[PDB]
Amino acid sequence: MYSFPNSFRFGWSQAGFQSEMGTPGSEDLNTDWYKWVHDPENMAAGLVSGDLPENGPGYWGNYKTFHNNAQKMGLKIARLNSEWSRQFPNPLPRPQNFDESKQDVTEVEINENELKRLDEYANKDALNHYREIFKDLKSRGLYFIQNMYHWPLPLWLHDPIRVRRGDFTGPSGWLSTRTVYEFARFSAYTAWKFDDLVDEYSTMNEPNVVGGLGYVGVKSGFPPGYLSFELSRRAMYNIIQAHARAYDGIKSVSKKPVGIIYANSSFQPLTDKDMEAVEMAENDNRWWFFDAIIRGEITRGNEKIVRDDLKGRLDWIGVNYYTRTVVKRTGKGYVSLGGYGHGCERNSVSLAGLPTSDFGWEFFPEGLYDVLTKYWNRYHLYMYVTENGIADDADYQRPYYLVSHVYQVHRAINSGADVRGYLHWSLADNYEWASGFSMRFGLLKVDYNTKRLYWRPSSLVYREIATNGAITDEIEHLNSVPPVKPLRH
Amino acid sequence: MYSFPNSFRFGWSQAGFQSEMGTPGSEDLNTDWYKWVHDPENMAAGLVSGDLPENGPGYWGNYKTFHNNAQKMGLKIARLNSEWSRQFPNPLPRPQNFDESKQDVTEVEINENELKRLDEYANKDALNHYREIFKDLKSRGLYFIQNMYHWPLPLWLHDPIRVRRGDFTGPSGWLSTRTVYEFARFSAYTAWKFDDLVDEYSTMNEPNVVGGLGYVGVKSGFPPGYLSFELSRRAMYNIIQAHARAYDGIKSVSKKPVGIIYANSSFQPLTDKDMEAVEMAENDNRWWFFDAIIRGEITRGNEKIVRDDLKGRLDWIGVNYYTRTVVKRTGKGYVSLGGYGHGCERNSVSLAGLPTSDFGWEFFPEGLYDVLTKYWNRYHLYMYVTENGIADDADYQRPYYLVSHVYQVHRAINSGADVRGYLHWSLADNYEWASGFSMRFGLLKVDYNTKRLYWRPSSLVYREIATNGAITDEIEHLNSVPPVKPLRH
Amino acid sequence: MYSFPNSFRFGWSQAGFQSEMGTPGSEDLNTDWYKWVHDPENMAAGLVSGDLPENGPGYWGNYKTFHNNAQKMGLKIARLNSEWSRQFPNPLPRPQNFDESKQDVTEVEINENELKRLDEYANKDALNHYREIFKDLKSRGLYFIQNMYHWPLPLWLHDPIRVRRGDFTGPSGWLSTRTVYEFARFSAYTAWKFDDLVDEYSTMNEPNVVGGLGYVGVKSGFPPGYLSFELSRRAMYNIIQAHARAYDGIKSVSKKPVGIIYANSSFQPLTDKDMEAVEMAENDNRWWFFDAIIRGEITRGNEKIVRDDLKGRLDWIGVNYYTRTVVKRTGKGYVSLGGYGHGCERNSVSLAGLPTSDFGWEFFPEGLYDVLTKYWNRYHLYMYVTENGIADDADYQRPYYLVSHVYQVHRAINSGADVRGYLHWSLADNYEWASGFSMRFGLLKVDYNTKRLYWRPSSLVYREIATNGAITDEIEHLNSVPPVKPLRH
Amino acid sequence: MYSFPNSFRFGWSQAGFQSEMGTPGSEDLNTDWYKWVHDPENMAAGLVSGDLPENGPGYWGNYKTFHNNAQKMGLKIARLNSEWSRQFPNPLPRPQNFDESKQDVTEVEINENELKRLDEYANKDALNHYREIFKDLKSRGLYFIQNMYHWPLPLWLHDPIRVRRGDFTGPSGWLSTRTVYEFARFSAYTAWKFDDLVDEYSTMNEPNVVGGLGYVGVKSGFPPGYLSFELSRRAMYNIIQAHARAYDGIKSVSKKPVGIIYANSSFQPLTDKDMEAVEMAENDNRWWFFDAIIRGEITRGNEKIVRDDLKGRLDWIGVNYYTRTVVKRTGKGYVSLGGYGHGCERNSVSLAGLPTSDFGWEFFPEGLYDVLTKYWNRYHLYMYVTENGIADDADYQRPYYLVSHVYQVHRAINSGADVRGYLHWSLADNYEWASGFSMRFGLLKVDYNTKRLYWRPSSLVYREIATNGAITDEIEHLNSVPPVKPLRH
Repeated sequence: MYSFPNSFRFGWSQAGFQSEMGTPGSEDLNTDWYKWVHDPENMAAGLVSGDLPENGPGYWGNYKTFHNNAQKMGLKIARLNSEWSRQFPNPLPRPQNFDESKQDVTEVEINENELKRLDEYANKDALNHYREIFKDLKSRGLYFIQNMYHWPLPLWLHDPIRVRRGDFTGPSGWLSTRTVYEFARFSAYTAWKFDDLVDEYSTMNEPNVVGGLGYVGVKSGFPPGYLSFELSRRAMYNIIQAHARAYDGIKSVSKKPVGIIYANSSFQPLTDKDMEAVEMAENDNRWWFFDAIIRGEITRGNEKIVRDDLKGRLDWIGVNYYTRTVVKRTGKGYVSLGGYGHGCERNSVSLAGLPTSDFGWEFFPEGLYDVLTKYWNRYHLYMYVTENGIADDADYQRPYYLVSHVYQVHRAINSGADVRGYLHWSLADNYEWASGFSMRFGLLKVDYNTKRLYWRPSSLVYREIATNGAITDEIEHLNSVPPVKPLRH
Repeated sequence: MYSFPNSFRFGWSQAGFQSEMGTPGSEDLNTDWYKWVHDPENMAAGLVSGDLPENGPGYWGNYKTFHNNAQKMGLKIARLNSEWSRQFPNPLPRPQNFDESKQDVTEVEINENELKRLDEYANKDALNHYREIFKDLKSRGLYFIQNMYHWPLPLWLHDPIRVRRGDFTGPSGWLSTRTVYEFARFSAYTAWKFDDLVDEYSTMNEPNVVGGLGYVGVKSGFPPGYLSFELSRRAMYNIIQAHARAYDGIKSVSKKPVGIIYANSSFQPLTDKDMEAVEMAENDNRWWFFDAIIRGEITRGNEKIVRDDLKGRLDWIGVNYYTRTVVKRTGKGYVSLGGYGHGCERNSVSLAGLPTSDFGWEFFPEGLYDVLTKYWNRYHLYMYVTENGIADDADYQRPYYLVSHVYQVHRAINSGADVRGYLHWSLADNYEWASGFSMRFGLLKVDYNTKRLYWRPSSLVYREIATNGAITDEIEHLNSVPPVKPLRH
Repeated sequence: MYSFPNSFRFGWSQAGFQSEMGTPGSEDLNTDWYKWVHDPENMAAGLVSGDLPENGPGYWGNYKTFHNNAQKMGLKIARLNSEWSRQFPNPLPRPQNFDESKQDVTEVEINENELKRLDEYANKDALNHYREIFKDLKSRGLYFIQNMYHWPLPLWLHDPIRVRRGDFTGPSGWLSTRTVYEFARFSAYTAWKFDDLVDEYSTMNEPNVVGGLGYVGVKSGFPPGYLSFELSRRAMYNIIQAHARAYDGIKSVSKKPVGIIYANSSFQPLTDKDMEAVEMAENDNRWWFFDAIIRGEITRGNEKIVRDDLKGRLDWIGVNYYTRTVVKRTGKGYVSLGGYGHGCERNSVSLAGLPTSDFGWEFFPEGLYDVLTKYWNRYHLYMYVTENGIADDADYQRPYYLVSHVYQVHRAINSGADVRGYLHWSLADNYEWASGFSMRFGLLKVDYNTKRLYWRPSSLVYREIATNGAITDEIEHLNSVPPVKPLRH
Repeated sequence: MYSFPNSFRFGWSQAGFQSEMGTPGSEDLNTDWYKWVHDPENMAAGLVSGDLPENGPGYWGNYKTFHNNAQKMGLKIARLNSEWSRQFPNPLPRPQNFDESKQDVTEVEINENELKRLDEYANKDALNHYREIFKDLKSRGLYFIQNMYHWPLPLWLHDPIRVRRGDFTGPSGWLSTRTVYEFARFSAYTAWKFDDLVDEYSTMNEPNVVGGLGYVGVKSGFPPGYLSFELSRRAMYNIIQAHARAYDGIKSVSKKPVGIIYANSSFQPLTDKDMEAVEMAENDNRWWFFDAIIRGEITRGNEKIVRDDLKGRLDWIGVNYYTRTVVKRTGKGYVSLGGYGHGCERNSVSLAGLPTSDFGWEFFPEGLYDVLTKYWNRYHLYMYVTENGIADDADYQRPYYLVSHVYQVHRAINSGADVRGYLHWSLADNYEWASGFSMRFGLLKVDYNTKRLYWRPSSLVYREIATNGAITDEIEHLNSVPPVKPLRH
């Protein structure tokens, strides 16, 4: 049988922007993302689906129903985030004792007096409502991982349209150290007010996707959608500093563990002679970032420095895994291959013959074992599988996907990796950014009209796993690939 | 919400030949079906799959595991049958006072003395084992419907190969009134020995398929596989008498309800101008048979008669429903159309765009409401949905199929139809006659190697229904058609 | 480039029963096949499609249109057959000096006097019409291969329904040596009257399918449809004698070449360790038959004899190839595998990923090279590819199928095999026996309403090949597998 | 039968950038498009396929082979374009007495002296080579339509990367009246040097796609890929002036007809109550542009004006049609619907059940009739179907697509529309802009390795049409929808 450690917890992850809106009074118009998906030109260009967040699941108002269902499903841990924009919707006076021309931000002064003054600008209603949501979460015995940032930035810090047009004279988001500075303070502020409810903290969610899709993969429809290798590096550099500064800010107010959540992929060799391509890919997509916030090894400009203000700023690693990424060696570097991992046809099969989701992502459980063990053997920091799921409205593949990946986590634990939990990507369907509501990742189906929640069969399977703290014998057969004969090719 | 009457029971149906064998010591070689699927010529011709019953689920030895799982699933009723061949594997002496040339069998003398003498020929081991299986079933609080016949006939009463070759000088099964005579006695015998364990009786299962596929739809690979419209009528005539005589035999020993289980289909009009074709189909496939055993109206030779010995021989009706049958008025009468109901492509879509099972059967829940109400408004006899299910190894459609048809039963009850239960076709996969083991109808998947049982997600859904005696709000969304976009076309 | 020998001819094959009827006055009701496809029970059982020959292409009346199109397509050879039933629709007096109980038919006396008397029973109208059709064929410069038999037998020699019912007291077709006797005389008669128009003769078409599907593969819907391994052997034994006797009969009246047309398949090993299974399959499906009519080695009863009256009765071999047959070694024998060759899903892909036709036959050109070379290396008799084609109404695969197989014939010639021609299976769509008109093999599409013919693109491709006597550079790319991405899976 | 007017010509269209390169010495690196598809960031973002023009069909060196094949196919007309960049690869001195700040360009002085001086900057080698290509075209009796511009702009007039980055201080292509000015001169220059070879002129190809995809549909990967409704209008305004000025320039040197080629779509109503949506779409996508260059009615800034310098600048209309565009009325205006026309899944079926191409475009022949008649009834200017084709490497649908649309042209002529020719989009496969070489529109398949050309079956069908100047009876059946059952869904 496949039983998990006694302290191991099964739960779910969720994002504010993707799930909060939907109920009357929940509208939040002050984020770059909100403006971004409402933009006429982005819609016309098809960069965004046309669906609007205002028509979401309504977690902001129906959180009790969400939590109650999670409880009935036997979940014991949850990771959510606070929307910076709801806390500080209005512009903060330009901070002094700060030079924006300075490339590095080695420290941000945070003390009670600063927090007290910052508190005067905060939206108490939003702050109080969050406390209510989290109190309900905790009163139900659920372990709580508080994440500080999940993509949207308050508009007074980033006007995505301005930047998309090539105008860099306004709020430029992660392109400005002003954002780094304010994020550190913001993180400290939240921890200062919610520490009594939080068990573990996370500074941000998938920072690599933010800078990657925002400035390079512009067809993905992510803000500011300005194509530039150089600005992408600047964004990633600043987000790395932001993390470190946020880590110190939180630690000034709390003793709780502080980690980060990253977007992962299992790099697989097309051929047995592509092993070196894998390592290269792992360095460019994984190691460089973590060696920076753990080893303090970073590269600003064209020199390989080691910043002490960055070294050791991490207590745990949040692993977000969905599928693999096949690569091939090409003289100089390497290349990712279409028809595998994230680059497949929707509701079809990959070049390898494995079923793909409604999003066109290939079914590849083993990849999760690879990533977990890889992270463990390199840094030996404990971790949580903070995200794992599948866009599958019909629920044809989710049962197999759920059981298979949970099994891989079990396998990684037996190899010695310290994995303390598994959080399925979402309890209920939500807003899939540029893709809209059509991509449904929930264990619970959402009727966007009534906002009513339904239990997909896989949620009943998950209840068995959470409830028994193991993959029971009766559902072991689901640790396999969804049969492709009955599915679309 | 969709709640069922307090006395309403949810369970499953199962056949001896399809599920019993598989464990050591369970072999039963004395049936026409056993010889039929082992026949070299039938295999060569592809009339039978090649799979053998001896390699089945092993219910004969693992019944306790079956029953325990049904209990855990919240099931409260079960319908099984005893294999005539196991009870009387050896030839019984030709009955005296019996004229096989006589066309009608208006009565069979059954009294304790006859039963006592019959008992001397019975296989006590098989009889005792059945009692153990049924005692275990009852000790678990499950209501029990005892069916007397489910297709296989003991070899001493029918050599299928002989008949298939055109030789009618040997045991000819339902072509001989000798079979009718012995069946009545057999039924009385079983009721005489198991009445203390039985709640309700059924004489036979799908007699229409036996005579229909056996003598007309010969490509189906059913014994004796001899093509003849005339012999098909003779077979159906005798099976009708057998039912009536078996009904009287059982009633001589019991006061319990005695019904019959029939293979049904919902006849749908291709066009709004095919209404008359539907009625014609219903008369030729349904009404003629039941008007015979209920109204006593039958037609022998070419004369329309009314036999008093046939009138009123039925207490309840067992409805076996899987899909619809579309018909059109044509040159002469009417015609069934391929590309609909049972005549579709496997793992595809029908001409109407509805998903088809691994068996090529079209998804059509409404048809069940049609059949139930049709039966009710004509005879007003209470009934059980004795069979409903789908060949779906992957379990992609079963969740939708299960909830949708259960909903239709609820809808029929609200129309006033007296339906007392729903028995899903099989708890676990089994031997699908000429098709072999490839067609898996179970809520539980069977590993034919280890004989181990696994819970498909739909069995977890069924547990919710059985346990709550209703389609709970959380799974209501399953009362819909399986999305076809992700499925094969 | 791929050019063929100067004397090599490109043309087509066609059958009387499949193409003749369709025009007024062409009805031929005196064959076992005609009665067979009109039989009410066969239709009800689904053994036959329900389509009727009377509604065919109408070659009997529109032959000139057929021939003219073949001419425009550059074809220079044609193989057709005369329908025995049209010549002798009425029963002939039983032979005086013939003992039907005798197992062997080592000789049939044929002399001018016999022919003169036989001629008195012949239908001169049918005979004269055939002469007109063939004269038109020859006047157009087309080489002519005259085939004597293509399945249907006159009713006075075979009542298929009687036999199907197990009654062997009437005309039993190939189960009677009377049929063998009459066939020899018939063949001699036709050669005696058409020798001036014929270039080369063929005794029969696919005798192996006749005996194989008629008495073993009964689900195929071929007469008499009586399942019996033993009677299948008797049928094949008699058909073998019939061939030999027909060969001698023709040779008594002609000096022209006399061969036979056989149904072939390329036996492929599932694994590299199934080589012995291939040889076994080749012996049971090919060699046994030809070693009989060439080497005179046959097996009657259970002894391996060598009949001198059978030895050397063959001048050339007609190869009918459509697809492969994958086999695996099992126990002491072997087994054909579904999902390959003829046993695939319609309009899909095989287990090997190769596209399948409207008939469910797998695309496998190489198999033709295998069969041609196999035959050559064993007997060294020259041959014609008398049949090759595909059921493809849309014409999506025919272009690739045509060019690919023609290429394989070129490849076999370069290996040294003496192949003198390629006859595509049919100029125009026709009646596919039990399958009806739905399976369209024509280069020309037939509108069964108007009987009008249309040129599918592949017929334009074929014109290039015939016209240039080679696969021109411009169409070489068609020597490949039809792309499967755009096709159905 | 469907015969065309005696003067009606069948041929093909082709673009320089898409077909010229491929042979050694044919490289043209001086265009915005060349730089655009070689850009590292565009490749990384996936805006461009990664395929490079340098690896094309090689028309620049193999034109004789192209022309010879067109001749063999019976084609009698061809429309090609000269690449501005090849003629004037180097920067021309700024125009004195020209004010770039001026919004309108009502006239450009063109006289022999100006042309003489311009000629000194021209690349004689390229000019001479073009003359050779065109002389070969004419010596084969092919009617010749000379198009002046087909998207790529010389780099000294447009640096797409600069603009994409938001920098508008450099060569801005159609955003600068300098480009308009130079285009008029360029057009006059070419006509001045090639008039003896030209039969009819076209100023530009699909100007609407240039401005539309270049500044609005940025996900299409077209230069400069800068999202801006406003700059899109400016670009279209300038391109409209450019046309008018080019028309006058050419007319100063020639008496030949001068038209324009536009990208068309047939706007279809989703419902019978969406008729007004169609008209609105037609105004926004068609009428506004043509009323400008024909009626002189244009709107600069926001002022609706009527410029006499624009009025009457058109002799004929080039219709480029591929598929429909379904629209629905929506309160204010209207909306195009995905799942129809250009917005479908690749190698699938549309929401209407019609087959889609390798490019995801829906099969809709009728739309061509709609567009032709619409244009005729409004302006009564004769036209040519300058483009019609399908991305179909396998050639499964092209035969039906070709015959069906040609039939629609015949139908439009019988309605009274003056259509003088049909030019299938490309003789051979070529570079599909941002999509690369994967989208193959050719009647002839190109092996990009050997640069060898192959005849797809549809080219044989086209030869029948061109050769007979009509859809012959034998191929009439192709005037239908490609069967979807065998195709992918």
